[PDB]
Amino acid sequence: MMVFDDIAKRKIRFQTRRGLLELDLIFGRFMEKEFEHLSDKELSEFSEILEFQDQELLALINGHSETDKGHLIPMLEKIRRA
Repeated sequence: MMVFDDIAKRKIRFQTRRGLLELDLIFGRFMEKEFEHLSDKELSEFSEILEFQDQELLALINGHSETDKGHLIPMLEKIRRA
């Protein structure tokens, strides 16, 4: 229901990081670039995309996995961007 607090902050990260170095690097700037602009509301979506694993995420961008949510369609564009 559109939530976000000091927790979401650590959450965003606590969620990221996995068995993907490159993916671990991306987040570094990706977030600092996105998460920085990503407003509380937006941060809500990030969790939706982040929810996915590192592999899936990467593959996703590559066009491997799929997304059963149109709320990420946009987030992917922006996110995938950074």
